Amino acid sequence: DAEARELALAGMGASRLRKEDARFIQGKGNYVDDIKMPGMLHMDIVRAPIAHGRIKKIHKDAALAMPGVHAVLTAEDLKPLKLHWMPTLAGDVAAVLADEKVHFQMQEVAIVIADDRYIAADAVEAVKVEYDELPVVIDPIDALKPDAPVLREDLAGKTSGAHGPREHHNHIFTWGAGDKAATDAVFANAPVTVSQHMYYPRVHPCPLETCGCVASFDPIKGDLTTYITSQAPHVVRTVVSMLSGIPESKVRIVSPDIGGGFGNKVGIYPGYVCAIVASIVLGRPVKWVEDRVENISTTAFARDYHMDGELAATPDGKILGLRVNVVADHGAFDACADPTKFPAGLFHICSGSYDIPRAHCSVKGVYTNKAPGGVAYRCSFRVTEAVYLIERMVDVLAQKLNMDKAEIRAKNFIRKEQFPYTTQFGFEYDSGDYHTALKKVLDAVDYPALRAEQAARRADPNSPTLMGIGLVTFTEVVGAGPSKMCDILGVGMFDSCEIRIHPTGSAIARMGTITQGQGHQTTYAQIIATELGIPSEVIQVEEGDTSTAPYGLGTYGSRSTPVAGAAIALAARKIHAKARKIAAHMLEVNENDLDWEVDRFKVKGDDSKFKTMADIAWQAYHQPPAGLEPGLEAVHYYDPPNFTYPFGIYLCVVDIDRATGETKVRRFYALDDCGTRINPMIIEGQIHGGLTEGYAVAMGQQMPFDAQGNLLGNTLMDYFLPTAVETPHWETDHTVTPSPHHPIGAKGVAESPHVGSIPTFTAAVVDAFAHVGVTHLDMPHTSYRVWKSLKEHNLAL
Amino acid sequence: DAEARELALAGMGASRLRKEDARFIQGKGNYVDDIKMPGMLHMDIVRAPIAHGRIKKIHKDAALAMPGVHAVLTAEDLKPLKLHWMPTLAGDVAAVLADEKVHFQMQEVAIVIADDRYIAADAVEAVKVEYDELPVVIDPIDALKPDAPVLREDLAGKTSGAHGPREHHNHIFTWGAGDKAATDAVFANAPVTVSQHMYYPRVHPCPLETCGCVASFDPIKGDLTTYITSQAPHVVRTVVSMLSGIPESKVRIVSPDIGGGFGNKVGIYPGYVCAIVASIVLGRPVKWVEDRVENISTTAFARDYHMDGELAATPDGKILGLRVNVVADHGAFDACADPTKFPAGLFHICSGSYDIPRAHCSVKGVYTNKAPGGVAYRCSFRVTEAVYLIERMVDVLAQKLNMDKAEIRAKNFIRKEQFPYTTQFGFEYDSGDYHTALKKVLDAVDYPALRAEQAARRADPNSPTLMGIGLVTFTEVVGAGPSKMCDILGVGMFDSCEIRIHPTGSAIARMGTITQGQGHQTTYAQIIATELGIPSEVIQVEEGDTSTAPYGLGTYGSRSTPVAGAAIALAARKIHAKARKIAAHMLEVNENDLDWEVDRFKVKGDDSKFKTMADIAWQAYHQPPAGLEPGLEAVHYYDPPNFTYPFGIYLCVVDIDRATGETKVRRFYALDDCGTRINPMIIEGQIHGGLTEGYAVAMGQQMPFDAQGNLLGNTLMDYFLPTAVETPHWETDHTVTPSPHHPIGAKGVAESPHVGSIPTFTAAVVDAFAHVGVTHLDMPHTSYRVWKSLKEHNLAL
Amino acid sequence: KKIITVNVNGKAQEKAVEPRTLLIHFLREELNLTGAHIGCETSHCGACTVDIDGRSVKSCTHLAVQCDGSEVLTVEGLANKGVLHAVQEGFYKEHGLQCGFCTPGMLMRAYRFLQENPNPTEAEIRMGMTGNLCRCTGYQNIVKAVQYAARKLQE
Amino acid sequence: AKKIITVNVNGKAQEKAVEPRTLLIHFLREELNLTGAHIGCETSHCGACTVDIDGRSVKSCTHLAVQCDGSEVLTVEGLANKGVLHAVQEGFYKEHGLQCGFCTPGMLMRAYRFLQENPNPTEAEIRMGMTGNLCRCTGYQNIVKAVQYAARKLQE
Ligand SMILES: Nc1ccn([C@@H]2O[C@H](COP(=O)(O)OP(=O)(O)O)[C@@H](O)C2O)c(=O)n1
Ligand SMILES: Nc1ccn([C@@H]2O[C@H](COP(=O)(O)OP(=O)(O)O)[C@@H](O)C2O)c(=O)n1
Ligand code: FES
Ligand code: FES
Ligand code: FES
Ligand code: FES
Repeated sequence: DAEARELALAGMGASRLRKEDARFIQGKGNYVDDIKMPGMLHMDIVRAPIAHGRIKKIHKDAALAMPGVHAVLTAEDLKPLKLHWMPTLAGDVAAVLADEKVHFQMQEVAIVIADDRYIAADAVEAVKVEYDELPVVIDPIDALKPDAPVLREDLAGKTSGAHGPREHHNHIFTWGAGDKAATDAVFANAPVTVSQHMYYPRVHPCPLETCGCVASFDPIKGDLTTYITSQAPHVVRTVVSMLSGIPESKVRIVSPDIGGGFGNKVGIYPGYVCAIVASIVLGRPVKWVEDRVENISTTAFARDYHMDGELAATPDGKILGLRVNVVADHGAFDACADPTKFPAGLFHICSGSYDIPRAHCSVKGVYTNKAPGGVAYRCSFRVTEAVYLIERMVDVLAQKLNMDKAEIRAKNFIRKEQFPYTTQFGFEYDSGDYHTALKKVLDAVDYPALRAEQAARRADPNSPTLMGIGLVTFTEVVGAGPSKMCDILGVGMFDSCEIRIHPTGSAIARMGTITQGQGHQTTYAQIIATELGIPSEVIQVEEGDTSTAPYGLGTYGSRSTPVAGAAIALAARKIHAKARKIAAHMLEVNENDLDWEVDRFKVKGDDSKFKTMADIAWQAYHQPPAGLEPGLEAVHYYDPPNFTYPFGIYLCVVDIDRATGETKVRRFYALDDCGTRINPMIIEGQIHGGLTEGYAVAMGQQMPFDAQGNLLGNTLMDYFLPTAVETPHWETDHTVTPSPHHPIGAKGVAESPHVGSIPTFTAAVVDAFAHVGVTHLDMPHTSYRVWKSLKEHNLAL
Repeated sequence: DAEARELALAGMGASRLRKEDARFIQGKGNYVDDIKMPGMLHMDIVRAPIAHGRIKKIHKDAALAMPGVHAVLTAEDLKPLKLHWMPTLAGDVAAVLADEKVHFQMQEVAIVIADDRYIAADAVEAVKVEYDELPVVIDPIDALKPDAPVLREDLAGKTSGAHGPREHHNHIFTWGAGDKAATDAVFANAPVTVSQHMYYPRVHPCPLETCGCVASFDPIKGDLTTYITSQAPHVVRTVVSMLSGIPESKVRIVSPDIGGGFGNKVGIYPGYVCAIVASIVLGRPVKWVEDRVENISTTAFARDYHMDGELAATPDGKILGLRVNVVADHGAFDACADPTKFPAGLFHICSGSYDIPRAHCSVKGVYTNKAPGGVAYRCSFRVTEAVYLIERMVDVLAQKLNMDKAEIRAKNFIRKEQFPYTTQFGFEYDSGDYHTALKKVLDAVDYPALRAEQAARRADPNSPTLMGIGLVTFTEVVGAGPSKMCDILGVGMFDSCEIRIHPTGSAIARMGTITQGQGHQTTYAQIIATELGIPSEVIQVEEGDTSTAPYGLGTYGSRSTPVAGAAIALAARKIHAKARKIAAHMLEVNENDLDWEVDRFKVKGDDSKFKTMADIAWQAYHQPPAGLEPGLEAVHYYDPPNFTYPFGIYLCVVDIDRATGETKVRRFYALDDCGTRINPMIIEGQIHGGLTEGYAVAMGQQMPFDAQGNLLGNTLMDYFLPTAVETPHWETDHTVTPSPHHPIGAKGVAESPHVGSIPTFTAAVVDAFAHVGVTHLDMPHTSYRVWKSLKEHNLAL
Repeated sequence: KKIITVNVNGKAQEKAVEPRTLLIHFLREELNLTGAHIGCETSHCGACTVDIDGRSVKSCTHLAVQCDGSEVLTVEGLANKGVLHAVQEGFYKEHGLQCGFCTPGMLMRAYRFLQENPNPTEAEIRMGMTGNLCRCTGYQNIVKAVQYAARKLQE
Repeated sequence: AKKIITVNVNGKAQEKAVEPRTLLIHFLREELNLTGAHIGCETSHCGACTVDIDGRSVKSCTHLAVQCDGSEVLTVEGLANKGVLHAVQEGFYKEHGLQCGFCTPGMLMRAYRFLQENPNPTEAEIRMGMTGNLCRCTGYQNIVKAVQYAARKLQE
């Protein structure tokens, strides 16, 4: 009856179906644009047609005279409130509405409020704006030239910024980590040395649901309530309170159901600030919901790193050092989401899964006439660029030594016995077992047979297709937490959970995180189910409402399972401890005299004497034992001691059509190890979504700008997104190496498929050209671009 | 300046204006009938036209065919769900919808569901019901006769109820307290004795807003949300969950703004159950809002006690013993709000403000063909009856001895040094100082001069009017709590408070209570303001939402300040202790080296070194000192150690027109001592209101039944409610005798004015007839009834 | 159904109403002006009091159809551009409300009564407010609220 | 000038007056509060707005409400019957064919029609038959499993 009872809980390890589905499959979900309030008006934004220039004059009369238009605001209406500019997570400032000039195409210049989105759109076209064009800056290198135009005239005369000294007016910062002198020493005398320049293209998270909000200031009650597509509503609440002067307790921010975030909905966009201001001025609700073109064009982008990787080693493949130099294109304003002490995120995790004794990385961010961003799209704070850098370099090293790409990795892997491992960069990898995982994947796909096959096709000068095999062995860093190290605008990156057990046994739980579709309402419930012996079905979890949920830092960078997942277990355990104390009183025995068996406390050596969580709960409200307050609830704010370090071995086989340049993924095997698994069904979905995003990034996505600074391909007409036809069948596998420091040994996983899959595709494409000397080919790997390579290397048809 | 900072807080002791006024004075309050939900239908009830009889047949077809009508349910539709009967707080069962017969006129027989209240009303008229009239039971005495008709045919054969053995089919219970043997002995040897019979008429709380709700079961999400006029939403939720089978976490009950309670909105009425069942069946929102006649006729009534008081004494006036026997009319079903172990509430508090060595009381509950209730009108669980009795008896004893009514009270008072005083009934009065308060009142009105004016007027046999002086010195007992003795349906009578401080210094607080206009949103904020040095203005308090607020027992019997007030202070003090710990870390000193001064922790000696609550709050979210979790919040469930005993001394002067029987209150002086005062302005409002209810009850309110059991005067046409013209100007005074056991020494006070004023009016009316031998006159003292007595004692004209 | 045009709080409202529809239900259900309340079915309480064509009227005893071409004012329309009316300020300052159920009606009555009698005595106030019942205040503070509003109206 | 029209949505007559430029998607979302159908683009690619019109799958963001006077429109809010989930809704639930749920209403309406066009679809046919719907969360794998599940339930 004990095996059945545990199973009936549908807690830890169970592939129970989602609790979220019921509403979503019947169209009863509640997203921002589904919201309608009494007297709600609609706001639309007048955007910049040029990339760089001075604003001569803005014409509001025609728009204002239009029936249904209530107001037209500009930066002039924002100055008196000190809101034409706003603070960013990066420590820089961003324009809410273009004041004296525009820094990027499609920038927010003015807003209109109307009865509905139809009249609003009209009002936007009716607003005429005159500009004086200025020389555009689109390339980071060209941006740092002496004669390069001044973009940020607002910070003219500042010799330092939020992240140290600034050497040029377009220079944002220079950050580094690792031992520089020691690294230079290895490279100065090392026998084997490889160098590779690579560009990680600017891409966009492009969530199906764009950004939006419904701001509502009630002049009677004197308080603001705004529904919003935010991945950190609590942080927004604190920020909105300070910028507006409205006491925080009178500010309520609520993230309802969100149609995907992926990092794109972490920041505060000028659209939100404008709606709030408009709402406060008109004394009524204002809705703002951007269109696809606006989301791709103006919200947080991802990547855009120009990297220079280097590897030093002995002829047998053993790596002695790593040296990296990056130029980061951050756009006009630096609004790149990251902990305040890390302007380049956690890029120093580029040591990867290898025991590299000496390393040093250096990132230099620069301004350009483009939209802000950098951190978004399942990246864990630049881990995507880190993994891509190291794996591409190891492939370069392997090809120079003519060594097998799997063999060279097995040679450099941090051994299982070395964990907890401290890298050349200072990270303390919690746990891992890369060799076992690698062998498993290689056997599963018959790696030697694939090599034998690739050898055969290469032998025939007439083989109509090229065969490429890609292999990535990566280590992720998820769970941004350690408050001494990580903070968002001063707030330590902890998270929380509050559980309240009702008189009848069911419970309500709220956390400081906010799901955007990853299944928190189900998984969180499963964690609590196993900790308290209460079925997950009746543990109602909720997130996103700053007036009810405990304060947290939100969901992004796969921090939920690591941080909130820990707060949930500990809070549950606080309740469990009190439950024992109460069970002891009822059974008239001592505490260490009781045994916990799935969902009850029983007397040791006497099964007939027990008390279930239901019995205890009622007792808690009925008659609290002496020295105990009535009730049965707890809260826990978890400040993590370390990050979580999940890993994976990804292998991909591609066949390239020599006549057209078309690349077809023949097979893709993904093995992920995120420690203790809460819900494998949910984990699998996250893998499928992440790998699909990777295929999107590596095979087709990009955000090209012309000479004049116009963003090309900013709609789904050109911005690549695979359909069921382009998406390959994914093969998944796993191993279980728990995080020792975690309350339930669980590691994050959502961002792993994204981080790891991207370099696997490039590894497969490049491996197809390896036999003719190709060391690297820049993304995206479209038919067009790949054909250009076939042409250049005389492999075309 | 330190004084200025304290004033700036607007906390304990300040007469600050209300935070809840803004919305109400602009019509933006949110009451039940203001609610409109998508697809919301309206419910109306078919009520019994007779007081007692079997149900022959109910015709639903005419109503069902009526356009707009969706459903017509009867008890038959409730049986499958076992909901045609529901449990009561008194341990009995009440019919939700009459099944085999009707037990009282206006009882719920069937319901209709229509598009709106207009069509719904037409549907009730279309539903025809046939009855077989049975003999009616109106008088409690006739109910006990051997040949009295069987009202509760459902209880046939039972020899025991929920409160002991039953001696007759109409007999509900018999309860007693005190030393019967000792008291019987005292009376047998007492030199002076008095016994008086008095009826405390059945009256109704009649809150301006009637009862109602909007029940909404969502078949898609599988959960219920009910907006309701409830004074205890949390227990309602627990009960609703039990009876519905819907897990408690999926049931959400919310008491919004309620237009007054006065104990009328404590119970669960059949209308609520039907709305819920209807909502569950139809799959959409159902609204039910009763009319005034339904409210007076079927919701909880108050009083209806037939009392036989006895007092033993010595020639000089010292009370030796107290003996009381009572017959209580509880209606058809016993749904009398009360703690499970007290079927007659705290009637044993009838020893009053006097040190009476021996006493005993016995209350006999009886069934009659009337609507249920008994406790519901600022009565504190039968304290209204207990006080009326003792005060009436003391007057009778005073008149027999020809002793001044104030002098006999001062002589019998429990002296200040006797507290904590244990009475003959077992209550431990916390504190008091009756003598000082009495002299204070007597002096302010020049009591001696008053008696001389009265003596001079009585001397003239032609005086067109009679002068009467009533004096009442009472002790209340509020804060229903000790879980060992007090519980509602098994739930200990504790209460709670959760306070959460935000990063920027402001806060949100929730309690298990629920205001109905008494000002909790202001007063509760004041308590926390002083405890934490955070201005009351930014401490946002909320109650009533079971899904957000901590579990509590609601508000009635003036339990809020006693129970929740303590939980608020204690939860605040938990936060203050952590804040001290944080301040110590920041200031690099030990806790013991710190001093709290209004809103900051300062180092002993050096004033320049300090940290405000704002500074501490921020630090809690920035980086918690080693050993502490981030955040600054606390929860507290308070199981009170004892009740609170506020006291009062009220005096009233009346002039009776001998030619018409009209009574004009010439003056009323009310002195109340509720210990530490939170907001003098709010306290004054409660007094004014309660005294007014007192005037209404003593001088006009009643609910008469004719021989056939029909309720007479059940609308505002006859049911007395004073206007600004009939309501006299109240004079208020006070003293401060703090409750030693209470965290802030505050006692409840809202129900004191009601409890004390009623016997003060009767004391004044009887005293006007005292010189011709009158000892008592039953309420109401309407001109009709006073004239009747005027003619009887030859004082007319 | 009769098509009517009623000016409510300064705005025209052309609606189709059933003759039996009480003005109070029209205000609350059709226009969502839920400030006005219902406390009885016998026309005593006055919680439904609104100002119609210059006079205080209990909307539960008046038909919406009768307001065709009428000028109606409710509590939602008392404040001017957010600034409270003298009566609203008076009830706030003098703690003239608790549960707030009778407040909208009290305010609408006082708003008219003060124009009928700008300098009323206490007796005149109490008598002038007789059509409005209150269960919480005991009227005493309401009297002070009206006096407070009267002093500011002649300021 | 607004045009008076009556659209049959989920078997219920909807009498409204809307400007001719009113896209069907906004009519369903704004005028009827049938906010299940979603907007994911402005170029007719995503399919989050897919509803069934007169027996065919159509992207409501590229169709005028004014062209539906008398039409039979089916939205996600109308798939279930008497509370019992349609095979397609059950399919997406049982197979975990949704995460954020933004493309779900569109996927369901499309799957509903696709399964009538082709009762026994192969994997390739499913992926191809569902090409007009974009999804950012699932990777499509569980979606084809969901359709295979719905296909099987409809044949039994
Ligand atoms: N060990 C693990 C890690 C994640 N998960 C689940 O996968 C989903 C994504 O988890 P995550 O921590 O990596 O990412 P976010 O939820 O921070 O996006 C969350 O619902 C999960 O609880 C799991 O079941 N087991
Ligand atoms: N000592 C006291 C007691 C009550 N009060 C206030 O008066 C109101 C009624 O308090 P209460 O505890 O007697 O009654 P309920 O609020 O339980 O009806 C609550 O707002 C108060 O805080 C006060 O200011 N000081
Ligand atoms: S509702 Fe009572 S007078 Fe109008
Ligand atoms: S304030 Fe409650 S009835 Fe007047
Ligand atoms: S909204 Fe994208 S196809 Fe219709
Ligand atoms: S589940 Fe999010 S786009 Fe499909």
